[PDB]
Amino acid sequence: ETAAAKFERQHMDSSTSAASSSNYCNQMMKSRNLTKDRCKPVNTFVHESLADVQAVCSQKNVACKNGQTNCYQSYSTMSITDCRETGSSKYPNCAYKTTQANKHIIVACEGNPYVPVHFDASV
Ligand SMILES: *CC(=O)NCCNc1cccc2c(S(=O)(=O)O)cccc12
Ligand SMILES: [Cl-]
Ligand SMILES: [Cl-]
Ligand SMILES: [Cl-]
Repeated sequence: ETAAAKFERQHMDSSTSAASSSNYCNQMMKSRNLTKDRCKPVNTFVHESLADVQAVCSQKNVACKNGQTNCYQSYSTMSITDCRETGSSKYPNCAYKTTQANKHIIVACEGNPYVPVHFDASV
């Protein structure tokens, strides 16, 4: 999988404007194949058009939590859903807590074309 495609598969959900129910994370973590060989412990889905997320690579340049300087913060807030494993959860019965919010996203960009390859954080 290319870096751009992996980002898309793990973080884009443009078909809904916001986390539906408390079971959104259980459904999405499984359908995007993030529960396949293990339970991905934390994952954030973004509910905006791909174009709008790709446009962040030309917005505010900031440092990544890792120290690199190819991170960018979205000027505006975006609809996101944080998916986190609950203290109970254990493979292969992955269980997730769903938290819907509107925050600025931070992503790492790379390549040509220059697009998002990593979800750094939200604020
Ligand atoms: C959620 C997501 O953004 N997936 C892409 C795969 N994970 C990933 C890609 C690139 C970097 C990276 C880092 S790093 O610290 O910059 O090296 C850490 C965890 C996951 C990724
Ligand atoms: Cl690609
Ligand atoms: Cl897949
Ligand atoms: Cl994430």
